[PDB]
Amino acid sequence: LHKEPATLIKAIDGDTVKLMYKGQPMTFRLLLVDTPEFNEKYGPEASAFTKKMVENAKKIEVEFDKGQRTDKYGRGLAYIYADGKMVNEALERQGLAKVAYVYKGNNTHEQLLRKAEAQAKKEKLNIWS
Ligand SMILES: Cc1cn([C@H]2C[C@H](OP(=O)(O)O)[C@@H](COP(=O)(O)O)O2)c(=O)[nH]c1=O
Ligand SMILES: [Ca+2]
Repeated sequence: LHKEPATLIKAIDGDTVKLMYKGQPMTFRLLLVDTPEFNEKYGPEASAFTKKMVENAKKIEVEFDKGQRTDKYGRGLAYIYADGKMVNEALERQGLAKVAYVYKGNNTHEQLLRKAEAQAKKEKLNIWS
């Protein structure tokens, strides 16, 4: 997989962000994770966490997997990096997402993310508290 440039347009919630990619605005949905909706427990904390990560980043990059690059809603599906750190993994390591929506052929980082979720669960963090 490879990283490609993008710039932030707007934070949305824990697992979606509006980015400019190849010069076009698109909403990205983070692969392999599910954050609570803003209206649910830990929703506001997830949204805040992702917002801080992406707003503070000097460099945002998008990494598509081997499969589908847009979902049925027209959202890009990617792993998102902020100054080299993967947002998807950071959410899992903090207990602010669950690994989910693991579809065959778009699951390159599944085991990296499950390892982070295991460590969050051992620490009883946030969702696992
Ligand atoms: C993460 C992801 C979601 N989706 C679709 C599945 C779910 O469809 P349904 O809307 O029919 O439940 C929806 C969940 O995204 P959200 O968690 O953002 O609601 O997005 C994909 O198709 N591929 C993906 O990789
Ligand atoms: Ca969600």
